[PDB]
Amino acid sequence: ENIYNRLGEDLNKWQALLVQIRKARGTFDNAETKKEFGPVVIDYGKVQSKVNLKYDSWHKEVLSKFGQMLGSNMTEFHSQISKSRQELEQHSVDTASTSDAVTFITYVQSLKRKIKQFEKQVELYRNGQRLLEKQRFQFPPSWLYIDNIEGEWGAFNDIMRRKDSAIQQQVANLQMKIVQEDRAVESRTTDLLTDWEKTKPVTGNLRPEEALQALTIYEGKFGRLKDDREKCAKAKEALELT
Amino acid sequence: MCDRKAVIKNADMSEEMQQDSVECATQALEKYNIEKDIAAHIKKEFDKKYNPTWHCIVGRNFGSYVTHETKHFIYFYLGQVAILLFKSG
Amino acid sequence: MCDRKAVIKNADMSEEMQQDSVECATQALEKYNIEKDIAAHIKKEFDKKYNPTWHCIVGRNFGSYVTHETKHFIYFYLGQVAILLFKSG
Repeated sequence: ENIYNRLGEDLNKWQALLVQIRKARGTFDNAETKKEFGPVVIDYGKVQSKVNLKYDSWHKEVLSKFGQMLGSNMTEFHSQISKSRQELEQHSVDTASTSDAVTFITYVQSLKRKIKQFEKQVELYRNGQRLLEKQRFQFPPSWLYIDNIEGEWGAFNDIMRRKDSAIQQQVANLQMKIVQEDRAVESRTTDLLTDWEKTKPVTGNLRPEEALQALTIYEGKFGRLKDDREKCAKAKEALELT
Repeated sequence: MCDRKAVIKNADMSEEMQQDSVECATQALEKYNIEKDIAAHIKKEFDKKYNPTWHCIVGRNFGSYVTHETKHFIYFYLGQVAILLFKSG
Repeated sequence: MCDRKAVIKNADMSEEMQQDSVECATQALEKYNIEKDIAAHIKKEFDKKYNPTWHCIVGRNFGSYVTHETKHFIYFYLGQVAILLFKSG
């Protein structure tokens, strides 16, 4: 508990621990059992074997911890592949719900870094798990083996970059769609400006309640126009190519 | 029982179906001595189990490159036997 | 050109594409030294010519039991190298 708390969560540090304990055991290696000094004889081998077994048990139990976060990276793998299948099948150049599309498009860029992140984790992992077999692990089927998953991650990355990039390039149609959409938004904005100038009920002769209802209708359609303008602007900045 | 560790080598499938593969292939290797027969038993069992269609190879020296259905592929080792099982069809 | 006389063990497909498989496998063997690469090359070539989804197996010792669509199956030997090419997808 003490050493684990001091280490905390650090995989590379953990690999350093393992190489350190391995080299410590190796340096401990000896054959003599009794260092006689002068006429004085001392047992040396009994405690030698005992502490060697202590090292072995300690090193083994230390190894035992890592499998759990290995399961973590496993779940990361799974969550990636099972869901990325659906997500690649999802979007298309058409489907003027492009906003959501470009939303996910922005999403996938946000993922790219994490990809590299996960990738290097896998690299660290693919090193530590190697120790696992030369530390003689009983890899229980329970967990995926090598590319058992891996291969699947490589497949994942390649499939993402094959099609997502392409569909990102075919966006000029979406670009001009956004262009005409915002143009219609500006036209409706000018129309609503003119309607507001016409509709000014500022005169006191009008009944407060009826003109209130008319202003409520105006405000409903005005909030609708505001929603249109803000959604067009946010789609523009999310797509950010236009 | 001869404890032949099953090295689920490469895979696009769930963990339960891979362990079912390991168990079924261990059973086949205990039951038959012919690689063609091992592959036949494994393929027939999985055809009965997860609905067609699979392709299974059992052997010592073979290299492969195919297309399978997603979540429906495994390749592993039992003892000195490499076993590939992928679904495409 | 090393006359590795192709001996055909099984075939459910036309003589023209039989010869096509023999020629493509000979080209792959002359070009590649890894069985997996030979299988990938033959699979890719047959994906290009006779359309996916093909599946190719190259090896010296393997047992196979697969389902294939009609008119798209071959299993033959070039020297000691057995090659099983069948369509499934």
